[PDB]
Amino acid sequence: HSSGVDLGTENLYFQSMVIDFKQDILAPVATDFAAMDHLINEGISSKVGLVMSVSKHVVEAGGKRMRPIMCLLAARACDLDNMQNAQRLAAIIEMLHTATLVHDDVVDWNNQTAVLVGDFLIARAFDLLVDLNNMTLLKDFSTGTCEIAEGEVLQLQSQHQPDTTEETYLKIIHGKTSRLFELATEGAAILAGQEAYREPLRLFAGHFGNAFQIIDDILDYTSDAETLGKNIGDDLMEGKPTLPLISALAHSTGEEHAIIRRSIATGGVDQLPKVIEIVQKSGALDYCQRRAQEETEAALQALSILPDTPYRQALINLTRLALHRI
Amino acid sequence: HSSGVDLGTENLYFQSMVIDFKQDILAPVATDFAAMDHLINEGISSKVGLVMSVSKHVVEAGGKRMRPIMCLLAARACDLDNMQNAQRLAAIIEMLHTATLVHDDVVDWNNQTAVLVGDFLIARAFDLLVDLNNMTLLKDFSTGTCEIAEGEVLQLQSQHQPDTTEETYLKIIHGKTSRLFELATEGAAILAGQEAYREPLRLFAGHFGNAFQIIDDILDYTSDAETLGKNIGDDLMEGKPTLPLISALAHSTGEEHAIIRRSIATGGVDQLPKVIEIVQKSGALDYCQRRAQEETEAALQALSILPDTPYRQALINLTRLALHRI
Ligand SMILES: [Cl-]
Ligand SMILES: [Cl-]
Ligand SMILES: [Cl-]
Ligand SMILES: [Cl-]
Ligand SMILES: [Cl-]
Ligand SMILES: [Cl-]
Repeated sequence: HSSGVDLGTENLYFQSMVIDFKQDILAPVATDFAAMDHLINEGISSKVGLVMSVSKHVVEAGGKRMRPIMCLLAARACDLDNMQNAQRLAAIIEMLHTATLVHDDVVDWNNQTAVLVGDFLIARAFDLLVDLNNMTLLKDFSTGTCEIAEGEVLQLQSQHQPDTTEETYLKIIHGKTSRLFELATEGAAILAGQEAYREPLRLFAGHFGNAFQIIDDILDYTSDAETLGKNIGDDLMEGKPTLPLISALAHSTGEEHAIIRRSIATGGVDQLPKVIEIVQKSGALDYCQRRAQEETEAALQALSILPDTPYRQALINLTRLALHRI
Repeated sequence: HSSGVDLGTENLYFQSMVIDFKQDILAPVATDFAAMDHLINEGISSKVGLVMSVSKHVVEAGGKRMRPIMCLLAARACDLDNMQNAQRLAAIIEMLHTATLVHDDVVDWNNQTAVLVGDFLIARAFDLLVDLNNMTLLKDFSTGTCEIAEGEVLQLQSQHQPDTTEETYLKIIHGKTSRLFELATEGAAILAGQEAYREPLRLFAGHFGNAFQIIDDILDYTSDAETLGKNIGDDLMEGKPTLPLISALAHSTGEEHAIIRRSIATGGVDQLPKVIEIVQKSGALDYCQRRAQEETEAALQALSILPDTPYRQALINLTRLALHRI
C-alpha cells in the first residue's frame, strides 16, 4: 500500500499550475469539512454574536482554510474510525488559527473586540480539546501552544535586529507557523492511535509550514504582496527578520550591506525602495526560493512513509500547490 | 471541628479595621506562598525576558495577590496532602489573572507586547494544568475560562446600554470576576478529592467575587477611585453598566433619570459631574453597599460548612477586609 514520493515524479504527470484546490485537495475530505462547519457554529456563535461575526469576517478575509483540511486529510490517511473526533479536532485547529489572526490584527471593530474575541476562541478550543478526553493530545497541544507563543515572542525580541541569524529565523517560524500544522496532522495520528505515523506526519507538516512561511516572506518583496493582504516593504517597516532580508545581508557587501543593516535597525521609509531593489537583485529571493523547495522536498519525503491513498495524494498536491505560489 | 460563621460574631471580637493582610490572611499559607514564587519563575521567565518583566511589572501594579493566596488557603482547609500541587494550581490562577489584566490593558511596552504576553501566560497556565493530570480539574477550568470570556463579551455587548438589568450585571460580574475565584477554591477541593467541600467553596468564592466587583464599582464613584488606579467617572466614560449606574436609574425619575440614561447611551463628558452627583445622592451607592454586605454574608455562610481551622479563619478575615474597603 505504501510507496516513494518524489517531486520530480509528480511533475512528470502533473504540472503544479494544473492543481485545483477544490478538486485535488479538499474533495477527499469534503463531506467531513462540511460537517466540521456545523460543529463550529455550535462551537461558538449562538451565545455571543460578536464572535461568530468576527470569526466569520476574519475567515472571510484571506486564504482557504488549509489547516483544518490538512487535519481531516491526515485523519483519513490514518484510517481514523471516529471521524467526528477528526472534525472536532479540525475545528480546534481552526479556532486557534483564527484566534492568532485576530490577535495579530491588534495595533499600537477594534483592539478590545479583537483581544476578547481571540481569548474566547482560545477558551472554546481548549474546552473542545478537553472533551476529546485524550491526555496525550492535550499535552501535545499544551506544549505546542507554548511553543507558538514562544515563537511569537522571539520574533518580537528579534525586531530591528540586523544580527539575527538564519538559525534564529527558522526557530521563529517553526514556532509561529509550523507548530500549528504539526498539531493538526500529528494530532490526527494521536486520535487514530497510529503512533508510527506521528513522527512522519509531524515532520511533514513542519517542513510544509517552514516552506509556507518562507514563501509568504518572499511575496512581501514582490508585486504579489497584495495576495497576502499586504503592501510591498511592510515587513521591513515593522523590522521583522524575514529570510529575504537576512539572505540579502549574506548576499551583499560594502554600502549595499550597510543600507540593509541600517534599514532593519531604524525602519525608516527613506531607503525602502533601495532596500527592496537590493533584495530583488542580490539573489536573496532566489536563495529563499531554493530553501522553500528544499523544505517542500523534506515534507514529501516524510509523507512517503504513509500508505498511498487519495488522502496522501491530497496532502502531496497541497504541498506542491503551496510551493507554486512562487 | 466545624462551626457556624457569623459576621456579627466576628465583629464582636474583631473590628474589620484591625484586620492586617500579612498576619491575618497570608500568614497561615506563608511558606506555601513563598514556594509558589520559585515555581512561577521556572514557570515563565528564563526563556523570554519580555514576559517575566511585564508579569513582574503588572504584578507590581495594584493589589495584593489574593487569588493565589485563596487557592492555597482552601487547599490547607481541605487538608490537601500534596501542597506542591496547590502551589502549582495557585501559580495557574495567578498567571490567568495576570493574563486578563495585561489583556484588559490593551487600548483602542504596547498593545502588541501586551497581547502576546497575555497569550504566553495563558499557554503556560494551561500546560501547567495538563501536568497536574486531573481531568475533573481540566474540565472545570476549560468550562470556567469559557464563562470568563463569555462574561467579558457580555460586558462589551452591554456597553452604552441604559436598559441593562441588574440580573444581567450579576451575570456579567460572575463571569468576569467571580468564576476565577471559584476555580481557585473549588480547584483546591478537586485536588484534595474533597467532593463535599467543592460546592461550599465554590459558593463562598462566587459570593466573595460578587461583593468584590460591587465594591470596585462603588469606589469609581468616590474619591478613593485612585486606589483602583482609576479616575472618578472612568467607568461612565467607557459606558460599562456598573450597579451604581443601574441603581441610580432605579433611584431616580424625571430629568435626573434622563440625564443618567443619556449619559450611559452617549458617554459624553459634559454631564459627567452631574451624573456622579446623582449617583452619590440618589442612594444608589448605599444600595450597592447593602448588596455587597449581603454577598459577604452569603460567602461566610457557605464557608461555615468547612471545619474551623486557621485556614478557614483566614478566608473569613479576607472577606471582611475586602468588605471594609467601603
Ligand atoms: Cl488555515
Ligand atoms: Cl481509529
Ligand atoms: Cl511541483
Ligand atoms: Cl489576585
Ligand atoms: Cl489530599
Ligand atoms: Cl465586618
